[PDB]
This record gives sequence, structure tokens and C-alpha cells, in this order.
Amino acid sequence: TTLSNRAQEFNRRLTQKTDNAPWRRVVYRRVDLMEESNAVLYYPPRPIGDRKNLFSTIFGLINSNSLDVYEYLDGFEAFTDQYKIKFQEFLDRFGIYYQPSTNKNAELFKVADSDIPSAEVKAYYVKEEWYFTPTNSDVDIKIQAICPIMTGQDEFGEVRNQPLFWIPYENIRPYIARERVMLSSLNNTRNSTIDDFFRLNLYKGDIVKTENLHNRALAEYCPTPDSMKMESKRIDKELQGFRDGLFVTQDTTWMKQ
Amino acid sequence: TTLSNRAQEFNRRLTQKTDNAPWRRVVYRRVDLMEESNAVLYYPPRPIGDRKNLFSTIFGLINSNSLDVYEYLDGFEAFTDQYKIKFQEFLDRFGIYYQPSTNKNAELFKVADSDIPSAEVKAYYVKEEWYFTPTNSDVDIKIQAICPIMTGQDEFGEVRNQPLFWIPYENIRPYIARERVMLSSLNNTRNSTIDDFFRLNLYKGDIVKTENLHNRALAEYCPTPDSMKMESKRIDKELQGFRDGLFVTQDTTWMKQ
Amino acid sequence: ELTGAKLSSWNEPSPFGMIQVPRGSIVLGNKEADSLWGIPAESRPISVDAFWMDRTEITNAQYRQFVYYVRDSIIRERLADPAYGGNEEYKITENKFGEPVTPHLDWSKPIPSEKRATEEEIAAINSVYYTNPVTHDRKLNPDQMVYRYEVYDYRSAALREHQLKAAKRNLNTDIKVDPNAVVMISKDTAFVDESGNIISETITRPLSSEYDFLNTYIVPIYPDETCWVNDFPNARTEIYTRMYFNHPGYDDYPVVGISWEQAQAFCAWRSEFFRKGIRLPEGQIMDDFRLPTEAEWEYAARMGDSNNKYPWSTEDLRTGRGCFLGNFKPGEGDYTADGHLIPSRVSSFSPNDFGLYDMAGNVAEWTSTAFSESGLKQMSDINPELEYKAALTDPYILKQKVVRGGSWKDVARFIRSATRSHEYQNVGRSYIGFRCVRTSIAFSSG
Amino acid sequence: LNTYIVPIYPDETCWVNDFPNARTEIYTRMYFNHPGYDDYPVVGISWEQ
Amino acid sequence: WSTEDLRTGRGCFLGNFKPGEGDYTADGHLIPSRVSSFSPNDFGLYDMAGNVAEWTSTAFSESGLKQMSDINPELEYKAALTDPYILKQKVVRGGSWKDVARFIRSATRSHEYQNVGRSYIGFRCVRTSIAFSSG
Amino acid sequence: MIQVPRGSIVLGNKEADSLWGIPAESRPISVDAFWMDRTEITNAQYRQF
Repeated sequence: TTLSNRAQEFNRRLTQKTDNAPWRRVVYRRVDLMEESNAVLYYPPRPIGDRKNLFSTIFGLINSNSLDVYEYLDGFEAFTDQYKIKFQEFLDRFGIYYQPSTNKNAELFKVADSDIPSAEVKAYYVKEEWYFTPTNSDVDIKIQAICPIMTGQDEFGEVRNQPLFWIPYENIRPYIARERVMLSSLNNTRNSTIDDFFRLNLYKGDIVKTENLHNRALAEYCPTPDSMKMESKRIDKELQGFRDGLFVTQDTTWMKQ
Repeated sequence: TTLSNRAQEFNRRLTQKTDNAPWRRVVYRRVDLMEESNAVLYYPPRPIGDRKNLFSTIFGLINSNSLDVYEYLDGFEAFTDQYKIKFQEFLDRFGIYYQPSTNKNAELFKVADSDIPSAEVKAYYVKEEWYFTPTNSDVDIKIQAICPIMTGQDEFGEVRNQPLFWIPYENIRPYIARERVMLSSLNNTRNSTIDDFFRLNLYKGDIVKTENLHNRALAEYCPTPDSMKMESKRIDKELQGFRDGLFVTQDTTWMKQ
Repeated sequence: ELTGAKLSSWNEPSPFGMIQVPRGSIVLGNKEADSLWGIPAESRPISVDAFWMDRTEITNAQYRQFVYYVRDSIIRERLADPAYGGNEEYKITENKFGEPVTPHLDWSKPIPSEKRATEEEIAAINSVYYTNPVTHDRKLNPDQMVYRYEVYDYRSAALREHQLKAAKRNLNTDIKVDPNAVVMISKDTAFVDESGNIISETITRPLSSEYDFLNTYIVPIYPDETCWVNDFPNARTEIYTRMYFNHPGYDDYPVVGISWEQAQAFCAWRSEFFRKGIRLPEGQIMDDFRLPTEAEWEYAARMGDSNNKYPWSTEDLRTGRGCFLGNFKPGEGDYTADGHLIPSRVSSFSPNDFGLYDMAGNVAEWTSTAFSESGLKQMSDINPELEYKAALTDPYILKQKVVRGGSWKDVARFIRSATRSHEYQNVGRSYIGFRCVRTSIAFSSG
Repeated sequence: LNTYIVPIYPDETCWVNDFPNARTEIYTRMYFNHPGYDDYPVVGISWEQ
Repeated sequence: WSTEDLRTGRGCFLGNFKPGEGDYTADGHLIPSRVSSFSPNDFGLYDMAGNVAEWTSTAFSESGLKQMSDINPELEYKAALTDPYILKQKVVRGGSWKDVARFIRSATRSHEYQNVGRSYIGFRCVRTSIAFSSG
Repeated sequence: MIQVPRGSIVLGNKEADSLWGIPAESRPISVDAFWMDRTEITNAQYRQF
């Protein structure tokens, strides 16, 4: 139910504020779920008991009309009243059987146990920014949005990748902050929560897009999957080359003289 | 709304006056928007939220009948009552769908979200003068006018460049002085405003015309795009050779003797 | 012409049995994750100020002295009550000059002896003791010893939202402030009722006057000696329960079973006994004792420089000739390879550089932060300190406090200086003690 | 002619407010009062003062 | 200072500023330190960079350099109460113990509002003189 | 107090830092003579005020 008074005090203190910053950059990444590191979100391929993966929880909230998401138009993204997504258009396009329910407000639309694709979702988009704290002068990361993409079969056997919908981070912060999942394949205690797995920056991936003034995506200037991967390594050298160059801890020049 | 009394005091003090000058020259330049340096004006290829590029703001003001522009007749340019441009002739010639609006004074003519070419405008004309301050004896630059040109498709695939209309700098000074845009591709804080980006002389380009007594444009004496570019380098040597020659700071002659 | 003015200067005494820790910086966390265990890596650098520290853990003698003081206070309270006969000599409200002021209790009249007193005095003295019909032994009743201590909260009274007058809440001029501002605040008070039960409640009321920041608690102080039997099942630990706290030959052995609350109660009590004796008239605001924070502990153990992963010179557990540095179990069921099975006598093993003793092993140590697996990233670098005072209505998950350093029950992996363990705030065990620290006042040039 | 009115006491509550989740409370009370910091720098003065 | 290196001849730091990540204490002092601790510059000024920053009497505008004349530059604007909160920022120059080694460069701009103070800004006073050119 | 003599200095830096996005800027100026405070305003003086 409702949190206590001193509980609400703790939350406002921990929220990150980016009102002023003299260096801020935005980067988009593609997190792959078939590598061991990112397997954490794909632990139950199906609903068993209380264990639920991320996509299973997301579909759970929206059936209760207690959450909001927006459609994905190519190129630009903005979260306004107009782009809100109606359930009926979403359900029909992807092909899932649905029936009117038995309770008016408990469930919007009856969903089957396995009709919901929980094992087919394989890659996640994460939109992050790196910012410079003014009062403390240290670098830090903040997450804004998360979008899940899925794969489907086609006549020519074209492995298609299609996005489903965007998500704001704040709307999801409270639902996921208490469900427990493991953290490794060789240790199975449910120590950590999914909320903490984004905060500590434990996912890996390939940089897909960066905010450039010409507004172009990486692929357009990249010819093949071989050549595309080469670009990411140099970009990661720019961000990491910054953090080393900002501080001057020790150089070989002063000692010798 | 209205500015405060001490606000209006600040403006009149900062305005540049060229009433007297013993050396003044006028130069026309062609600023290209596909180079990184001038990309600043082409950040949103389309209207997203509040972010708006320059051309998007210009079309915004004129729909409210709070701004004035003039047609571009080849060769001579003068801003009088006769050459003012009526909206209907302008709209029909370039091919945009329009419909009568719902409010008599709020909007003159309904425009679509993407019918307005905001991604097709690619080059800007800037008309500037270099003048010699009498009371302080230093060189400085002032901007007078800005005209946007666009590109269109044609049956023979002739890349056509057509101007749209001239603009006086003063009429635009107040509308653009508060909208914020970034200043680089590797840093994305909205520190500066478009008003300051013209003042500090941060655009680059190729000199197109200079005020010559025969009144001729450069192209007429230039045969090919190859030969045209050669002329600009020598002109930039004349303006820069002036600023060095006016002051005598240090010569090797006095030291030796 | 603006020469300047100064104020009277006062010194900073050196408390007894204390040592000094200098300033510096250390790297928190280990960079190479253990392949076997599933714990991922973590790292973050910090810096910390100066502060004194206790050489040895809090022994048994000191806790016994605190217990005797509390018992004497309650006895003298019981003496002057209408039921047992009120003596006007033990409680004074009349000034020596002759005026009326707030009452208190006098500490300059010796307590009567067991049999040399009058009858009613004997019946009064016998009021706190306990008797057991089956075994015929007398012991201090556990539930009749309570201690109420009042502490203020300065840091919560200086936030920009906490000021009283409505004009200073927001400094922007574009956002006005309506006169009717509502800010919700919460405090803690404990009420003793008519029949003699302690009830603790949390009240939330609008911010009107400054009394709201005051806090007052009530906590029983007797140690939880029944921990030995409960923690270990199917083992003959009954030998230590009865003896550990009473026998005089273990006076200088470590304490055991103190929960978090009682630890704060002792830390708060030390201040009154210190101050009532010394006088610091002009411009010497003294800082009270408190439990150490996480960063100060790490900095104290890691010997300052980041190379040392253990609190000794080298990186080997054993010594030059076949001896163990710490009182910890080195072999499967071989608790006795280190020399001692139970917590041992302090000052038995060699010290580290600074001067601290028995830094790892023996008993673990309490800490004043809160537990969260993302704890390292959520605090700023200078003087990190995450503090959360729990409310009674919150679930049982949100009141865990970090314990750091390990103890005689831990394997050789846990005695690494950077390893986290959590224990609830309401339950004590058989392998946790505590130690006290104190913020210092020194001058940078010296 | 101009005339102003400005409070002059220094804004000593700055230490706690600027840094969140850090134990800076030690300096607030002492920085301006203790006699052993008389020759240390001032802090918290706004433009007006 | 004389050279272009932050460190000195034998392993010491000139200014009270943070030289390492979270290593505020490599410079010797964590809080603002005692004045006259570090060596002076040529003229005679002391503790010129680091310790606390310093107030300034101009106004903030990203085009600030071009808008003032060369002799005795001074842009002054006294704000009125009815103006928005944007137009009352004043420049602060020199950096302080919170700043990284990039900000202690003598030519670097920082802005802070006129109504709020913080924990790393001080001030110092100057005075126009009357002297004779021949001497 | 100490004395500062007349002269001229070049304001701004000509080589922009590659990492940060700040562009270059430069302008020369000259300034008159003026006294100055050796040390920042200490605590003793503000207390006297």
C-alpha cells in the first residue's frame, strides 16, 4: 500500500538531477539477450509461479491500465498525449488471440498462458546519457527509456527485427523495485533486484546511434555487418579517453626533471 | 510580454552604429549547411516538440502576420513598400497544399506537419560589411540580411538552386534571441542562442559577390566550378592583409640596426 | 582600518585510551572478481577527514560500569516515591541561596547497605532484583532497566525545504510561493503510561514550530546473553551463557550480543559522563561520540594505501615461522589451529602500522549506514554516509544495517577487508561487537 | 539616487544544502564561530552582501 | 606561475585543488586552507587560483568578449525585480577546491546567480589609484 | 595593499580543447593602474563588520 512518511523522504534524496551540466552526451545501445551477461532478463522462458522476466511484467502492468507507453515512429521520439498507444491497434497487428473478460476492471482482455511471446523477445534498446556533476565534479550515467524488439518468421526466411513500443523510466521505477532475480549462472541466490541491475551498468552491447547534428543513424554510413562493428571501438575510445584526460594523477615527467 | 524599463536601456547601448567610417566594404557569402560547422541550423529535420530550426521559426512568424519579407529580383535589392510579398503568390508557386483555417486571426492558412520543406533547405545567403570604428579604431563586422535557398527535383535531374525571399536583420533580432540550440557535435548542452552564433562569426563559406563599380557577379567572370573556387583565396588575402598592415607591432629592422 | 577582530581560543583535550588517524584517500572495492563465487566487480575512490578511534573493542568492564550506573539511578528514583516513603533529602529543588528551580536527583548521598538500612529501605532496594524459586539465584530483572536519552537532528533542520518562514523556501522569482505551504514531518517519542508499559509511536504532523525535530527513545539495556544457545543448534554451548558476562576472569574478554539500539544507547551515554566533568566555556563546541561510518572503517583497516588487501604488511595469511595472525578458522572444523576457539583476549596478536589492534577477526563491528546492493554508487565521495532512520510501520526488509570485518565464525574469504555482510537491527548474535569513534578538531598547517 | 536594504548575516546553512548524502554537518556549526579558524577563508557570501 | 606544469621541482602541488579522482587530499588540504600557505606569484598577489573563487562585477553573456570596448572593459547591468530569473547572472572567475585541473586555467568562465551563495565562493576588494605617468 | 602597474594582455586562448566542445575566442585589451588586496577577506574582518 502507501509508503510511510520517512520512506518518501528517502526517495527524493536519491533521485538524480541534471538541471545544470557543462558536458552532456546521449548514446543509444543495443543489448543482446543471448550472451550470458545479459541473460538476466531471459531467465523464465515462460510464466512459472511467481518468477517473471521483464517482458512478462511489462505486459502485466498494461493489462491493468496502470501504466503508459508510446508508439515508435522512425527517427524522432517524443512522449506526448497524441502518440499514446491504444491497446486494440497494438493487439491486432502482432497476432494474438483475445477474448472479452469476466471482470470489468480486473483485466482488460483475456490473454493466454503461452500466446504472449516471452521467449521470442531477444534484444533491448537502452537510451542513456553521460553527464558531469557540477557540485561534485565526477562522471555518472542515467537511464531514460527502454524498448523491446522481437523476431518473427517470414516466407523468405528473413530474420526480421521489429520494435514494439517505448517506455519512460520513471513510470516503471516502482513496479520493478521489489522483484528478485539471480545475478550469475554459477550462483543462484536472489540477492539483487532488476532496478539495481540497470543502475550499476552491468549490461554490454554495440553502440547503434549517437546524437549528431546531421541526424543520421550509424547504419546509413556503414556498409556491412563486418564494417559496422569496427566503428564502435573508436567511439568507446573517445568516452574513455575523456575520463583519463580530465584528471592529472601522475606523469613520468615530474619525477625525473 | 513588455520588457522592463532598464531592459530597454541595455538594448540601445549595444546596437552598432556605422554613421561615420573612413573604410567600409560589402561582401556576400554562401554558407553551406552540409558541412559540420554550419550544421547548427539544420538540427531538427522536422518539427519535434519545441526544438525548431531556423527555417521552421521563420515560417512560423509569417503565418501570424507579425513579420515582413521582400521578393528577390535578380541583381538589385531594396526594401520598399512596393516589393513586399503577398502570401498567396508565394504559397502557390512552390507547391504546398493549403486550407482556410478555423480561427480568423490565430493562423492565416493551415499548414501540414511535413508539407513545409524543412529538410530541403540547404544553403544560406549572408550579407555583411566590414567597417572601421572611428572612436576606437578597431575592425568589426555587422550583418544586414539573410536569404534561404532550396533544392528541387527536375526531369533532367538538374539540381536547381532557387532563392525564396530576403530578410532584414532587425525584424528578426527579437524572435530568435531566446531559443536555445547546441554548439557542437561532441557536446550537447544548449548553452548558446542563434542570435550569438551570427555575432561571433562562426560560419564558413565561399565568397560569391563583391561590390564592384561594374556591378557584375563572380560567376560571369568565372568559367568552371574548379576555376571559381580559386578566386576566393586571393580576396581573403586582401581583407586579411589589411588588418596586419594597419598596425605596426614588431619588425626585425629596429632590433638589429 | 579593517585590521580585524578575533575571539577567545579554547583547546581540544585528548580523550583517554585514544589514538589519531591522519587524512588521506583510499580505493574502495576490489577489481578482480573471484571466479568461483558469483559476485561481480565494483570500484570507487573516496577521501575522508581526521578522527580518533578506540584501540580495543568495548570490553566487559565498561559495559558493567554502565549497567551499575543505570541501576543506581533507578534505585535512587525508587527511594523517593509515595509508595515506599518519600525522603526529601535525596531529591533537591531548593537552591542553596534558596530559590525554586526544576527538580533533579542528587548524587552525593551514599546508598544504604543491604542489611544496615531500615526495613522499608530494604523492601525498596529489593524491588529491582529478581528471584527464581527453582534455583535460588538473584539477578538484575531484564525488563525493569530502561534508559531514555534525547538527541537532536541538526542535519534535518538545515535543508532548504525545512526552514520556517515561507519566504526562504524557494529563491526563484518566476515561481511564487503561496502562503499556505504544507510540509509533512515526522518524529519519535515514547510514552510511559499508568500501568507501567512502554509504548513507542511515530506521529506525523504539519511543520509549525521547531519542537518537531526533537527525538527521544526508550530501549532496554541488558545484554542478550541467551544468544549462545539459540544461534547454534545441537551443540553443548550452555557452558558459556551463564559464565560469559558474570565470571570475573573474563572481564577483559570481548562483549557479545549487543544489538544496534543498545549500541547507540551506550554511544549516547558516554557524552554525558564525559561532559559533566570537564568545563569548556568559550567557543569550543564539542562533538559527541558515534558509531563509525563505512568509509572511515575501510580507511582505518586498509592502512591507507590501496595495495594492501589484508590488514597486515604482506599478502600471506601465515607468518614467518608457522603462526597465524588473526583469530579466525583456517581449516575445516579446525577452529583451534589459530590458537583460540571462543573470542580471545584483546592485545594478543600484533598490531598494524597506525596503532589499531585486533582489526580483523575476533568479533565483527557495527556500522551506521544502511544496506543496499547499489550502496557504493549512491553516496558522494567526500565523507560518504547513507543514513535512514526506520519507522515502525515499514516492512521488515528495510531495516538492515551493514556489518563489516568478519569474526571467528568466518572462513578465510570473509576476512578480506572489503566484503559486505548484513544483519538486522533488532536481533543480536554471538559474533558481533562494536567500537566507538569521535570527530576531531585539528589545524591543517600542523 | 539609489538606496538598498540587505540582510548581512552569512549564509552558513550552505554546507549541508550543497552536498547531499554526505556528513558535512561538522563544518556548519564551527566554520564561522570557533576561534581557531579566524584566519581561514570566508564562505557563503552572496553578491549583494 | 612561472612554468606550464602543475607539479613543482620535487613532488609538491602549487595550488589547493583536487588533482585526482576523489583524491581531494593529494594537494595537502581538503577544505579551504589557511591563506599564505603556498608560494606567491611575481607581482605579490597570493593564493591566486584555487582555495575559493572570486566574484566579479560584469554580467553573463556568451558573447561577452565582443560587446565591450578595449580600454577598461566593463559591462554593467543592474537588474530590476520584475525581470525573469535568467537575466541576473554574474560571472565568477578562478575556480576553487571543487574544480578539476581544467577549470584552474586562468581564462575559463563560470556563472552563478546573484541571490544564492554556495560553499566555494569568496571575494576580494580593489581600489582605483591616482598616480603620475612620468613616475 | 600592493600596487599593479599598467600594461596590456591577450584575453582568451587560441587552441580549443579537442575533447570539450568550446570553440576558440581571442581579443586584446589594456587596463589602467589599481591597488589590490593581498589575501581574500578573512573571517576576522567580517566579524568586525
